[PDB]
Amino acid sequence: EVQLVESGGGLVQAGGSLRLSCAASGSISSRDVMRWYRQAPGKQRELVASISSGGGTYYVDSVKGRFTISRDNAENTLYLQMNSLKPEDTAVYYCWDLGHRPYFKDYWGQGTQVTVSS
Amino acid sequence: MFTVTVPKDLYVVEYGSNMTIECKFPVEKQLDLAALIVYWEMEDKNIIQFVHGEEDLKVQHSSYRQRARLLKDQLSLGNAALQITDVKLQDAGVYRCMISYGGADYKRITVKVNAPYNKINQRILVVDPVTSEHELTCQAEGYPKAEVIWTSSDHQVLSGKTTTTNSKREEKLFNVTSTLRINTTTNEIFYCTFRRLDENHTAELVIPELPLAHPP
Ligand SMILES: [Mg+2]
Repeated sequence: EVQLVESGGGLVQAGGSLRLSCAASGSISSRDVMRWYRQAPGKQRELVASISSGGGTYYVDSVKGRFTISRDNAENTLYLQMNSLKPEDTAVYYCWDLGHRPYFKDYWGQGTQVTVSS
Repeated sequence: MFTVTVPKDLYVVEYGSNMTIECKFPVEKQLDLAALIVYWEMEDKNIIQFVHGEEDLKVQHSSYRQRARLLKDQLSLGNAALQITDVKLQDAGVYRCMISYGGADYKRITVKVNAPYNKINQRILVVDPVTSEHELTCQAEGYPKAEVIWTSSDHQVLSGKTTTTNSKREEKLFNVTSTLRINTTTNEIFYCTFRRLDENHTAELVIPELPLAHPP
């Protein structure tokens, strides 16, 4: 079993920037794939960014060139660098992890609110 | 729940065949290829690691190199079918497919490998042209162990000497040899039957003319 604790959310104005952090404690691994999802209010949860064990990345079209997902395996930390924030970036951001070590399972954070003022 | 289905959890596969083993997962509309993750493992070996619509070959165990493929056309119809070419006894074991697509589940599949003595090499040597004594030899490889029954053309049982060794050409496979020493004439027929212990494969041996190119 694994815990994900997201942090860094808050109030930023459009064109601004911030780093989200997710601290992963428990049965983690550099072989686990990790992700950032977000849910705008009464919209559907969407995939933002994805990082494989091999450090290979996918980004949803609306954040390509603005957001960067990276991992620090030593510190069990996942990062999202968000540049050139837009009001539609406003959402709860959730950290996500696909565990394989004990069993095959995915884990969710509780999320961190990002608010982009115009 | 998002649940991975397996239409069968047990495959009996013939040595040297190709097998396709299936994991079924729900797919409603066009699939987010990006979101989809498929792993296939046998025990501690990684076979297929499909992430961000591509395979990571760098992580695949060497014993599955060039012989394992995920059928990507099937992925659209909710099908994670693993095909393995040229199946050997080392491919026997428990397979796990693991899928993440709006949730995450795995299923176990047992593969058994059947290795019959269906291929028989034969050799007929004259021992002494005078007595007309010949040495008939059949050999085949398979698993498990086999006895060899020698029969005359009238299907009477004759006594041969069998030798069982571990195959050198492969692994876990037995190499079985039986020779019959008998006084016989040109065009007489003998049969050797490989009968696995714990199916019956028969070869026909026809006595040829005495060779005229022979030393004293
Ligand atoms: Mg989905």
